[PDB]
Amino acid sequence: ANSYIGTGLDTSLENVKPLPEACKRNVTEFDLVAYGKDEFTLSMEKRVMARMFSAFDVTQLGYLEERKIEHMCKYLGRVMNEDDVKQMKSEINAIDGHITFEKFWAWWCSHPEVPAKKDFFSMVSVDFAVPYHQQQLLTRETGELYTPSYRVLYYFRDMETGKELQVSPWHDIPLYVRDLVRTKPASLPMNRYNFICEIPKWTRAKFEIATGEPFNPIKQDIKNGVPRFYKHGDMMWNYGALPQTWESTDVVFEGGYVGDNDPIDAIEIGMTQFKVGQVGAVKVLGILGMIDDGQMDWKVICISHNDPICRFLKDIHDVPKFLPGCLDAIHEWFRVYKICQGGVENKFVFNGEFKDKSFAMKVIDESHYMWGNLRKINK
Amino acid sequence: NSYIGTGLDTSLENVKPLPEACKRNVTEFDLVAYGKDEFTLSMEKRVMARMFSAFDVTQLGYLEERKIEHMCKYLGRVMNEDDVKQMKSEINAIDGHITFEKFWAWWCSHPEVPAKKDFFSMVSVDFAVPYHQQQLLTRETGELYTPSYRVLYYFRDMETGKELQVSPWHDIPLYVRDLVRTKPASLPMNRYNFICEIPKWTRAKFEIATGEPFNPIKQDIKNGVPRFYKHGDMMWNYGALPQTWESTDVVFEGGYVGDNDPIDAIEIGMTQFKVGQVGAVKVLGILGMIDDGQMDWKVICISHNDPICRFLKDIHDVPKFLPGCLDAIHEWFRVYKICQGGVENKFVFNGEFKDKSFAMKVIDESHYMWGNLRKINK
Amino acid sequence: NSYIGTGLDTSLENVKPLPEACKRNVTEFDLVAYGKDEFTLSMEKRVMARMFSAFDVTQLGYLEERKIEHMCKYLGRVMNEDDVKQMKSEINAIDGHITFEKFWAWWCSHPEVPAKKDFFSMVSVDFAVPYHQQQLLTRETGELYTPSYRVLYYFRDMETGKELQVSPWHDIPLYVRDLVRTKPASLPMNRYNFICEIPKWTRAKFEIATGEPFNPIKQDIKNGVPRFYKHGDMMWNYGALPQTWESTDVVFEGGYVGDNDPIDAIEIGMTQFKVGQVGAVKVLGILGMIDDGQMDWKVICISHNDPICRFLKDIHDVPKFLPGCLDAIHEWFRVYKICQGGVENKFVFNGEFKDKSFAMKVIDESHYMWGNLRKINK
Amino acid sequence: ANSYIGTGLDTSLENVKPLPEACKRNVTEFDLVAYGKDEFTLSMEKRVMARMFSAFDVTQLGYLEERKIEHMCKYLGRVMNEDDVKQMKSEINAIDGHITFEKFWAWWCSHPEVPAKKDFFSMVSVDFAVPYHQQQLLTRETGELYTPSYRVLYYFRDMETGKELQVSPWHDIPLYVRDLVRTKPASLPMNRYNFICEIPKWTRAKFEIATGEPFNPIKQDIKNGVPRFYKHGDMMWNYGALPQTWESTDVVFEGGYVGDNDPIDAIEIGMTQFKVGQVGAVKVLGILGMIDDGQMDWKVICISHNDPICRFLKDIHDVPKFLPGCLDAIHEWFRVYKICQGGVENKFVFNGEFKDKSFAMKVIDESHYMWGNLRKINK
Ligand SMILES: CCCCn1cc[n+](CC(O)(P(=O)(O)O)P(=O)(O)O)c1
Ligand SMILES: CCCCn1cc[n+](CC(O)(P(=O)(O)O)P(=O)(O)O)c1
Ligand SMILES: CCCCn1cc[n+](CC(O)(P(=O)(O)O)P(=O)(O)O)c1
Ligand SMILES: CCCCn1cc[n+](CC(O)(P(=O)(O)O)P(=O)(O)O)c1
Ligand SMILES: [Mg+2]
Ligand SMILES: [Mg+2]
Ligand SMILES: [Mg+2]
Ligand SMILES: [Mg+2]
Repeated sequence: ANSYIGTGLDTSLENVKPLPEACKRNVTEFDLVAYGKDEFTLSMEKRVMARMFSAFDVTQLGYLEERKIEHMCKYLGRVMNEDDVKQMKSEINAIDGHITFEKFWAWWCSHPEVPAKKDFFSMVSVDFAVPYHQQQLLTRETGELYTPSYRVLYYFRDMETGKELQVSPWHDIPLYVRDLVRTKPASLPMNRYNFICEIPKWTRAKFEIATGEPFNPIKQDIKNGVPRFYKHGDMMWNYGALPQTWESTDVVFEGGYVGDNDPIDAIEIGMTQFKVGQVGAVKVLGILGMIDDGQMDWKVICISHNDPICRFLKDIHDVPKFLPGCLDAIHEWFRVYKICQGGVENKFVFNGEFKDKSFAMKVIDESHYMWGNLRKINK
Repeated sequence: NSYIGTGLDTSLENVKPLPEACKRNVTEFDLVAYGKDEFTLSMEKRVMARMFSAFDVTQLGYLEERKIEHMCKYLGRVMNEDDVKQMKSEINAIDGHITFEKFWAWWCSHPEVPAKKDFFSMVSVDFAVPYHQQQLLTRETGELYTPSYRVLYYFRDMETGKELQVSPWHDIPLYVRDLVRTKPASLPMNRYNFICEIPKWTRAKFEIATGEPFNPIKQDIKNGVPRFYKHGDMMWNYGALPQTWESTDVVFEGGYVGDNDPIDAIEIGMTQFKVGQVGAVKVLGILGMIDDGQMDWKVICISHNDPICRFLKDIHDVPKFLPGCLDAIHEWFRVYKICQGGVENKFVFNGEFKDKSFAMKVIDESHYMWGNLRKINK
Repeated sequence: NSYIGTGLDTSLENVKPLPEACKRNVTEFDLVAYGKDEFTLSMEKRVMARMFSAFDVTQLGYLEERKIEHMCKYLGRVMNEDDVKQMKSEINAIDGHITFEKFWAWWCSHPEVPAKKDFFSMVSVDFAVPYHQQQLLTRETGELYTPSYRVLYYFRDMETGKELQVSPWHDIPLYVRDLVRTKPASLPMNRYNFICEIPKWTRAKFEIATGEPFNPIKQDIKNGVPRFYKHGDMMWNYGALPQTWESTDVVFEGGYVGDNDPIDAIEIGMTQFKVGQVGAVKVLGILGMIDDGQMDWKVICISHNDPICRFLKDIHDVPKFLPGCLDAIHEWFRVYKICQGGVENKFVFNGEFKDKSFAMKVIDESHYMWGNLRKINK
Repeated sequence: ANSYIGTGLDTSLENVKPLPEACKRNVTEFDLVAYGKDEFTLSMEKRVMARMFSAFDVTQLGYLEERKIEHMCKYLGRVMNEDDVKQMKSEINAIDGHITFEKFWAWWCSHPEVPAKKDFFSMVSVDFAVPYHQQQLLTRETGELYTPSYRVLYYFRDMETGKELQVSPWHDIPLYVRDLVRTKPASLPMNRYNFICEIPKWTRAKFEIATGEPFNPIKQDIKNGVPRFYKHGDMMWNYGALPQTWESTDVVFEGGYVGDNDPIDAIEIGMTQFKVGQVGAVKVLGILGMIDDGQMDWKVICISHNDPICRFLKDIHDVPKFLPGCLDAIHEWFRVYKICQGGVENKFVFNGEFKDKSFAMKVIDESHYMWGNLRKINK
């Protein structure tokens, strides 16, 4: 389809006579039609109309029957109704039934058709919709910061009723951000999750999802009325959890390591700091399996979908390409952050390698699968 | 911040600042957070004493076992009955009144449970909204540059895996909405779906076949020959917003009737879409062109995936990042017919590109119109 | 634009608009540029006639062979002597006066030379500024976390290929300048070189050895043990601006003396530099911290290679794109000593980050100071 | 160097006794020093000071000579002068000359040295600078647009003297944008050129560098007083030339194709439109060899250094990755833009493949080499 215009059916390439308006200027007829002046029109359509007439006349005799002429006009985009068929057979003068191209072409060019009437619109849909009222997540701070009263609460504002409910950011904020109708490539896999930030980039004060309290707010880590802070240094990336997940203790991971009874941890390596309790969509890129006291303490490595570089980061191997030093720094921070308190370096499975996204994603599901049961056992 | 607080209501004055701070001339806050040391049992105590005084508003010198209770809950303690009775028993305050020293001494002797914390609040707002996320698909069929070429649309159930054919126009949603929206409440909603009919840098005409079933995208062929913009190539992705209809039974700015088509949008981003390709866009503005005496709106939107989409908030940021773009879109639409013996096209609002709010509103009425067109014909 | 113009001075009124335009109800401009046709010999003529009338200010009805000359040059013609005499001869206007018709007729008969256009104006401003672009290099030597580890700097002649060792501090330029600046005159110059001493996410101390020859970068080792920020890790690239010196023989805002070091800059971009790594930055602001009673400025700059550098114009755009950043830089500098039994550091201008202009000025005086320090010691 | 602190010289790994403060907490001494509290200090330095004393005492006897003690203190960063050497030998009580570590350490810890005096600063440079006055390029429009008077002129404003001169954008604007001292990787090759835009993105009006006129301004293409415009459509990318280049006719390229007597053409595929005559730095990515009337008419494919994606575009193969459709569109535009006027498709060498950057760059040099001679032959 780069030489000459065709029929759109099945034919040979050899015997079709190339528009005489093309051979003359030695330019294919495709180039002539698309990029030439409009003089390769009515006279140009003629030959493309003659070759298509030859394409329905397979028993190449020199004419079609009033039955073929019919679909061909359906083929060429024309809305042939009964009131226009008889008109056709009436106009077309062939008392024997046979119609020659010359006769057909002349008739065609003399009846663009009746565009009037009522221009029809097919309403055929598959009507697939949902009642679900999109909810707006809201986060309100209350209490005084760096004291046992400060909390971060979560709410849904019905974007239809405008009514508000308090939710658990752990149970009610979707782990998977899905789209009713996904328009991104079929070929490109789904990688969009919600991330709840607990410890903001560049800070060292401890906060956590209160798994004990109702609606699981975000509270600060406070022992005997004094707030707690990481002493090794500040968290240099947003650090929080992926909601709707649970590292169950009743379970064994990568050898003989039990979960830590916590929602899975995530580290957001983007350049933008989140506020305590802030939720945002992330892209999972890998996972670091650390052991926290014989417990399997993973760390999902994700990047905010809103980061300048998220698009160039496909898997865990590109992080060193665009964010050199990041992983080794992330590794090292976690490996040694307890030593300043008089503990010892933490250990890792997989020889501390940052396992890729597919590995990370499976881990996330299992974590999600366990949260699901915890929902039913406790209900 | 100066000194550890109780989180309640008091006077700044007489609070005696930890002696380990004054000594060092550092605030208590600085000390606690940035000092490499662990607040000694003796330093917690003073902080704990001051907490007890904040619960003792009537400054009596003790609390009633009911307050010691709230206070213990304040400080994070899981106080059940077997715990409450336990405390009341250890303290042995026959009159009900508990003094700090007695409290402290009890507390320092009972760091409580470790595993009984197995308790996990399950209270949720059980918003069970299951459904089957569908995956849009598109298959080419027929031969290109011929009356047979079509572009079909389907939904793949991302659960059952079953596939059904749909209409790009009636079935692909106009508003890309999230079951739970996590983007800030302050940031208004701006994510619509766009159906590319004619690709950036191309001039071959295509279109959502409103008359055919399922409305595939077919090519513009008249008398067996495909049609092409002769003026030049579209320089941006040109398509439509699904689920919208500019009705003819209606009049828009200037007493101009609609053109019986889904509304047109132009996508200014750098990446070229492929014929029939769908994607999420941000609506920026709108240009009112008069096509054959009818109202032919043109939404100006950018793909949410463009390196600059984020830096474009309304129609006035286009010339800051894409200078020459708006001018060029207008001029191309103002003269693309003259090369075929036609005249300059006219526009409403003196050819200025109205802002996104105005744009969105028009898209809405266009969506409402579509919706009605469904009722009438069903 | 309405109708083809002469590029000179006339009245809009009586100009008779090409008949081929009026016919079509399209401007002449629209027609000429967007009409697919070639302006017929007959259409050029009217345009050419109107040009001749614009040279005929005294509206006489002819021009003198000296004007026909300029006019021919206006219209792009290369009119030399063998050409001038040729024209005067063809026209044969014995009295010197040439009428349009005669002119046109001559013109249409002499499209002139084709290859004689071999003439190429070579007139330049011969600004022959040859030199040897050097390529900075850096070689590690010695063992890391020991008194031997150094980082040396060299220039590779990008012509002769010869390599000489240099001082990162005296030889790497402070201002990255272009022999010929092509960035708009309106956009002021903001490109300085930065020498990373301590990498983003690291806490091991390094420093440009001002006392040693060539000033390599050496590690901070006291009594055989390397030194480390105990407070936390630097969270941004921390280094210095070469060719600057905060002199002690000077007093800055608040009667604070300099600290006898090259000025410090912090690089807020996402990418971590490697120890001793140099790069171009954009200066955004400046933070006056008092270090040991001396003035310890800290330039806030971003690598010119950061995805957001372009969207950061002054110190107030930092919180829009890197929210929490300025706050955090200040707090880290305000307390990094307390963890070692020290006190909060103080700042000038009430700890606000002054803007780039203020910053640049300080860097200048710092550059001037350095320059003087070269004279005194040489 | 991840276990324990070393001497920085040459020794064995086995016999060195690991700090007793380390074995106790089972944390390497490297982790102890860097991430532990400061109690692993004076007592910690002691052993690292004892092992380094053992490193200078190669004939392991139990002491050094007043000559070794000397360089070691030079090694440990101390500025040992004569007035501090005698002090040393005077303090250190060893009338025999031999000095035991215990004696050395005790002396050390009792004399941090004389930081007073005059803190010295090495001024040793290689002083390599240039007199050249950075010039500011300026472009002034004059004349009336779409008439034979409009021109775009170029000027240099001395950024020292503030004096201004008129220049040729063809001869005087550097082809190579070089940096006096290049700080970008040695490993990463130089790819920075100046590009002069003649035809702005999204327009169809013709403009060109007047190779005939003095100072070679930018003028519009005007034949018989009417301006000329591409009739095939608008230029959809900024189209112009690379200054300081010349496709010589006295030369043959890729077979039997002669240059076109023009400064080499470049196509800027960035998302931002340049103004007529606007100059800017670009990154060369490839080259398309088109034949314009038997002449070798190249087209350099470059991207503005200021484009959001320039950094992710390394060579010609990534253009389809990030800017899909671009090259085929660029190819096609050029292949057929003359047909609307009644000409025929243009041909290409290399089977129309877009040759990579290294190929493109060599072509650019040759082009630059030819411009250079044209400078001398004509001078
Ligand atoms: C049973 C005694 C353990 C209580 N405890 C207090 C603080 N930490 C550290 C953590 O809580 P973990 O590393 O998750 O154990 P974090 O997440 O580092 O703040 C442990
Ligand atoms: C008489 C000359 C009209 C020829 N013709 C054929 C197709 N169109 C293009 C449109 O269908 P219309 O110009 O608006 O009707 P669209 O808005 O470009 O999709 C015009
Ligand atoms: C008495 C405790 C001081 C110990 N000490 C050793 C090194 N420094 C860090 C500095 O050298 P300084 O604190 O400014 O002199 P810099 O500004 O961080 O490079 C401090
Ligand atoms: C000798 C007769 C040729 C004169 N002529 C006028 C216009 N063109 C086209 C170009 O000038 P070319 O393709 O460079 O030859 P352009 O760069 O397409 O505008 C040719
Ligand atoms: Mg804890
Ligand atoms: Mg029409
Ligand atoms: Mg100090
Ligand atoms: Mg020409």
